[PDB]
Amino acid sequence: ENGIQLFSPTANDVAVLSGYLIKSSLFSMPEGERHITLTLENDWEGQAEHLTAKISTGDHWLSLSVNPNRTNKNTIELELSSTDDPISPPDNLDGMTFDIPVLKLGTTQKPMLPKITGIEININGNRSVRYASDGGIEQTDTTSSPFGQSPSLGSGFNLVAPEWYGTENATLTMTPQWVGLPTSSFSTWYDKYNPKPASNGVFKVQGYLVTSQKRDVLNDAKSQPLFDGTGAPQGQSLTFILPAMHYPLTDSPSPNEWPASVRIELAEQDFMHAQYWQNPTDKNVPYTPQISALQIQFSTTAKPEQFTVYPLTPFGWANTNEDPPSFTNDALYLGFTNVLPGQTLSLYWQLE
Amino acid sequence: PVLKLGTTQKPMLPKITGIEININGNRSVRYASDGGIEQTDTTSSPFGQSPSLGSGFNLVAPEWYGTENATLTMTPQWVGLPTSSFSTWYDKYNPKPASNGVFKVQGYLVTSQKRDVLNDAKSQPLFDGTGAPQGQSLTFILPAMHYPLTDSPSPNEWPASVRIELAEQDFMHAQYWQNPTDKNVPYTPQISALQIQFSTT
Repeated sequence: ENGIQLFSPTANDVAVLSGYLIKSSLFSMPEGERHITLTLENDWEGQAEHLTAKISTGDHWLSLSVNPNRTNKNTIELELSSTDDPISPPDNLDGMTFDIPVLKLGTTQKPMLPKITGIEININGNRSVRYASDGGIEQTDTTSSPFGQSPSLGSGFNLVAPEWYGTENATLTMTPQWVGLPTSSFSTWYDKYNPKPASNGVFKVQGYLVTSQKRDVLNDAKSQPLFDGTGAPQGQSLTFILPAMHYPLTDSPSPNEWPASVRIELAEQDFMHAQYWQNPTDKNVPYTPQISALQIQFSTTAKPEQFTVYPLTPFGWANTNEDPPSFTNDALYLGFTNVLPGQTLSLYWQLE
Repeated sequence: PVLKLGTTQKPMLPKITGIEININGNRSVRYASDGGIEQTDTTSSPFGQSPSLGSGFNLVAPEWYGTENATLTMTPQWVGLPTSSFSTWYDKYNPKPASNGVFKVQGYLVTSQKRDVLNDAKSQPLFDGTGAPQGQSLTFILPAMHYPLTDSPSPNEWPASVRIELAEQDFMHAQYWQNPTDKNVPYTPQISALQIQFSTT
């Protein structure tokens, strides 16, 4: 009611942030520990603590813990914990409304950041993975038998996740927590079976991309060993590379109903359940694969057409490939709502 | 919640500097084995009907979340134990399990990211005594558990859970099935109730 002195300090003096607004569809990131790596065009030397990175989640600005190491001098690493709110496209978040989430990154009183040119995505966590074997649908966080109680060649399970849809040339990593493994080598355990399975690792798996039209072979038809080691078998991770997966998202819990899914199958040698039933004497009980949990890690790289960068201005963002206006003088802004172009703006100032 | 404490017409209380918390009772503990979810106040088989190495169950409780360096105590009420030592009962099994207590357990903190080993990877004996086996309590120390609270009955869906697993020696169900003669039926761990006690500072 008393008015305000022009260009005078107030209680809400917000420092001007200079940076970029990144708009990408790969920032869905439902839950888990989330890592985002940004590749800048030029080597940038600056303080890590001076940065300010926030992600849009509905109507909230969630902060990101910047990596203080700042190694390689050319990338920025942002982390999100599993406790954090799931990331959602912004909706009336300080004015902007976008169909996919945005990343706001900028700094102040220091050399500016170069334009962002590459985005890398890494997630670990199985809490949003649809997993189901031939027997049915089982939770990846509970006990399950991935290959059934009597596995044979071609038996296996299927997986799908909303994050994988829309990506290309991605990487998927799986680590199963085995339970009830023999205390000795499988060759020692399967001593009397013919042929005797020496050199633990003969159990191989294959990855398939299953659609309603056809099946495709992943990892160039190579097979990976489930177990390794000369002594007792040791569980090891499994890695697959997915092709361009551009399919609509569904909500069916079973991955089979999805238009595309990832299927893992036994490849070379069975655990000899048929042999044991053939001659059930002088042999140990054949090992039935049992899993208590299955850890899932996902990684992908953003293509140039999957993200957009906007330069930052004190009250908005400029268009792409446009240099933001430079600050040389103090500026005052006025806004009018219900006026039309070509009309006359008539104002009265009361000043001293 | 707040605590109101005071007195009158007497010397005043000094300022409170430390709080210790102790609860006993399993009526608010989510307990589930590999087979499924069972009530801790009813009959259950903690390690299933055919236990092996690594088999076990999981537990969680809202009181444990938000604490740090806490203490958890469990006392299972065993049923159908042999009237003699397990060495006597498992006389013909090779190797013969002398010195009852070879059945050991391990505690894990299970999250969606990884598993962590509790009690510095030590193992505790389920039973003790030279005669008939005697049930004994099990103690674990938990790390800083700062996770949000959920409502799912199954402890697996929770962000963090406490998992107990068999460590050293099985009850020899595989040996019995391989040569089922001149041997007694192997003991299947059965529990009528499981008492739970919690402590923290």
